[PDB]
Amino acid sequence: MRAVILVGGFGTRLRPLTLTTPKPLVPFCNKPMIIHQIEALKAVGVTEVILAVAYRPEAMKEQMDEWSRKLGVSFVFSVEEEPLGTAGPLALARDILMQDDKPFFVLNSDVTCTFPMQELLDFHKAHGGEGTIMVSQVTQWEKYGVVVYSPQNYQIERFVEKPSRFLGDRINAGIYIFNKSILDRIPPRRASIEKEIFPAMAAEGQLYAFNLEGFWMDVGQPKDYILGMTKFIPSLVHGNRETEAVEHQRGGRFTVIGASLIDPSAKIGDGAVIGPYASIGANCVIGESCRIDNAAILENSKVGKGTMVSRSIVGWNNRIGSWCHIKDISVLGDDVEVKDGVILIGTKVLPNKDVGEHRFEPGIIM
Amino acid sequence: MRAVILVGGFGTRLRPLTLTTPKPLVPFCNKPMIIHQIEALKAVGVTEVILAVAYRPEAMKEQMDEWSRKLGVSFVFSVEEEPLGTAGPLALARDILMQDDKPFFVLNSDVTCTFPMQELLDFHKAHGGEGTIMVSQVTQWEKYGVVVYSPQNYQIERFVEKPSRFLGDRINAGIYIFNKSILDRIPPRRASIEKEIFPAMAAEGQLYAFNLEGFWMDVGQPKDYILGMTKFIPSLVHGNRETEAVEHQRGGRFTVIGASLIDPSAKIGDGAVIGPYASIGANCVIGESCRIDNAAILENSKVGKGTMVSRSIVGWNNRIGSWCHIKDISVLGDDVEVKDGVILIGTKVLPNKDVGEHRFEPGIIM
Ligand SMILES: Nc1nc2c(ncn2[C@@H]2O[C@H](COP(=O)(O)OP(=O)(O)OP(=O)(O)O)[C@@H](O)[C@H]2O)c(=O)[nH]1
Ligand SMILES: Nc1nc2c(ncn2[C@@H]2O[C@H](COP(=O)(O)OP(=O)(O)OP(=O)(O)O)[C@@H](O)[C@H]2O)c(=O)[nH]1
Ligand SMILES: [Mg+2]
Ligand SMILES: [Mg+2]
Repeated sequence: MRAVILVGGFGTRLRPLTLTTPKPLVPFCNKPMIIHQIEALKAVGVTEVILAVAYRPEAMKEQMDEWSRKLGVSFVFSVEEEPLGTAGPLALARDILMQDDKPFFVLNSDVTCTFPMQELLDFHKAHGGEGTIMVSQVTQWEKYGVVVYSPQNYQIERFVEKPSRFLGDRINAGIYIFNKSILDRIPPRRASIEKEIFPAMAAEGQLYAFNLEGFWMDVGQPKDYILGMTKFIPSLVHGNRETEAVEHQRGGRFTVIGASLIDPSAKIGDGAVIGPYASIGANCVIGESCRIDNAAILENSKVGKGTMVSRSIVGWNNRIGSWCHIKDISVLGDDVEVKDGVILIGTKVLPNKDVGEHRFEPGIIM
Repeated sequence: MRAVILVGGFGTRLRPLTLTTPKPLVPFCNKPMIIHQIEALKAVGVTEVILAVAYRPEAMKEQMDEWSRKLGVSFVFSVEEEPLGTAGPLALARDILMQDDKPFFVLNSDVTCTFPMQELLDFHKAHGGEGTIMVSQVTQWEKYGVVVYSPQNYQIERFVEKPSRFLGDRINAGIYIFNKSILDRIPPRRASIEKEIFPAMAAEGQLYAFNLEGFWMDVGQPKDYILGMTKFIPSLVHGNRETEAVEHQRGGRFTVIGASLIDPSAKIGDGAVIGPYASIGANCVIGESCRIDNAAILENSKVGKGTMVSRSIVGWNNRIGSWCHIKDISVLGDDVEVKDGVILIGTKVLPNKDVGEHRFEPGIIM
């Protein structure tokens, strides 16, 4: 059995970070998102993964996906295309899917969860998609705006965008399983599985919902990125090698106030405070008395002594000043450098910039 | 004789347009900037041009520079590198320059002028650089911040940044001519010609200034892009095939208020008003009653009927609404689509966005 991961898309909401690498390859915790999904699929037993590459065709996806050497998994990489929407890549890859009898998985590269994939053995009871429209309970379904009306029969009546009445709380979770006959329904053109194929499947009564018991988060926005990190790190602390601690003696003496993820190659200064649900990338350097409250530090980033970055993301090769505060939901680009004493309250800095001025209001640094 | 054009750099000031293509390849009027410079160099008699390619090593610069088939000129493309500053590429290309007796040109991909290149035959009077630090008279030298003190002996005393006293009005013009011995001075590392090599040359007394009689503009910024286009189009109106008109009967019946540049393949509405110093790209479609006041329309961009874009730049594959107003200095990305009735007053929109809200103040749309 094989899977198909939608690895295209421009990453508009995660723009300051996706101007350098595609959205699937943006490191979540200490690994790319697609790597988490591929690890889950391999744990299931899927050996073949089909990547629908539109953004950065060969510059980034093919080169950086050397993980095929690891993980004992192989990627087809034969869905190179122009932008064909969410559903078009399946129409393009109908040939490589071979239209075999065995169903196939479909995933978005932006969803994080416990990945309960027992929907393979389960939900085979006469479904066009074996519980394909997997749904998660969110109390904020107004702003999410994609509500799935799943009854006890699991037959999807309709899809409602921003419904006024309390039709339901379940929302789409971005994980699907399809019988290959769906390849006949999808036309060879730009289309959206969410707004074209799925309403038709719901009308025909071949669309079935799957309830998600565990946590779920679509980490495709910086705020959702931070909150998904908070939800996810506690699950992964015992999974990996990264008292109230996860990595408490990596460099000198520093304090951890809960779950975190510090790479073995990262250097942490003396008296630093790596706070709860914080990620430190490889080869990263952290100053003496830094405070990484809820921040993600990516790759070869350097943070000076006394800096406090909280609920914020910093790019791959930053050089943060000494006594800075990067607060709120602030995202830094690939090679941003911040001078000492600069305060960034939820400001997004584009790659290859130098910041030397305080910004106390949310905004964008060109 | 051979030239070296510094085609690297991240294009930070032209960021909304340089997130898709490198700064040299950003179309100025109806051609890339580097193409204007290469045409001037070919008019000189220069056959070899060496491009210092750092940004987009092979994705854009090598593929898009198919102009080598045209123009009767050849480019070396042997300076692929990591970011080495403004002076380092010369050290890297020392080997391909062969250290021959003949001098060589140096140019930036951000400058537009009449290109007086008679500085080859002139200024040979015992100069390390034959009038290498070419200077132009600008009354706004304070904000430009690079003032060159050129006396009647043309020996550069010093370089002053934001001078309080009126030392001089001449500023750097970005065109240089060096004897190959300078390759010994430049170290094989990241350096800047403007802030490392040039002060040393001025102190040594081997730096000579060349005055620029004609117009000049560093068009690396959208405001400077628009103003330099205004300065430049009157020079090029008679040069190319694009009463008080330049292209007055291309599509239907429309009015031209002055100099402009309308590509032969562009269809220009019916009753539209293509204003003074306006550029319309190839395959572009213009609505019935548009007002292209001082705007540049790039490539396959479509503009609806009644839209008024003034002193603004639209991207390559835009789809502008019908009754919009894109005023002030506004820059649109590669694939921005604007809904009908939207007003953008000097707002920079990143590529692959959809604009549906009025923005009456300068800002950035992520
Ligand atoms: N292959 C491919 N996948 C896509 C495309 N557009 C979206 N996707 C997938 O859809 C999921 C989420 O969409 P993204 O493109 O990441 O998010 P976005 O950039 O805000 O754009 P949309 O969600 O499409 O409005 C991700 O799995 C994407 O990989 C596309 O044009 N081609
Ligand atoms: N090869 C190369 N050329 C550069 C580099 N940086 C600047 N240049 C050249 O210097 C000129 C103007 O600089 P740009 O980089 O375009 O402008 P910018 O992006 O605002 O950055 P700076 O002017 O360098 O501060 C252009 O000719 C560039 O090609 C570089 O790192 N490598
Ligand atoms: Mg998403
Ligand atoms: Mg410039």
